[PDB]
Amino acid sequence: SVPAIFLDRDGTINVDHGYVHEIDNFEFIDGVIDAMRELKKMGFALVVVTNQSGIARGKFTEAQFETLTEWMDWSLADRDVDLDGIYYCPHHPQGSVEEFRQVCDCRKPHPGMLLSARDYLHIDMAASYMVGDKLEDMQAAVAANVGTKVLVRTGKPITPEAENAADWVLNSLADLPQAIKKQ
Ligand SMILES: [Mg+2]
Ligand SMILES: [Zn+2]
Repeated sequence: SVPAIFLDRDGTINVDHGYVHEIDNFEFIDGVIDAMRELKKMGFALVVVTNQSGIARGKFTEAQFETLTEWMDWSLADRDVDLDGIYYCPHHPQGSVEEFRQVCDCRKPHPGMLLSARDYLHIDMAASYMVGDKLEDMQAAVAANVGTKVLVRTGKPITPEAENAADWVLNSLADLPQAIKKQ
């Protein structure tokens, strides 16, 4: 029913400084808020799908993630970017925090989060995009039938394996609207 842009968070929306969990260490990457507003204007739903194993690691709590996520959601809404959904996976099989220690269906490369978003927001997966900086993001997208897999260079220098699983490689999410328009 609606096309969406699925978005990784660290390395794609914010600079990945290391288990980011505080407002004062959350830096939006150049041009992404403007690009996101334009993607909403084009008609795309926007959905964040982020692995946050820092929670399972005990680096920060689900409460602190919630606080930072609320701050981010407000900051975007206030600049006219209303996110359609925000999904996150706090688990890790070796988690030190018992509550979050498990294999799950939501940890990318597993496509769980994308499937839930799909069912909840009625998303046309074939008309959608996944944007992220890691192999795991592109593997979750292929499992979820996302039409275009986009890798960005704003986080981790990509690996050849992440490149192989992607359809496009862009410098940044900032460049996605133009890249889509040229289609
Ligand atoms: Mg990332
Ligand atoms: Zn999970």
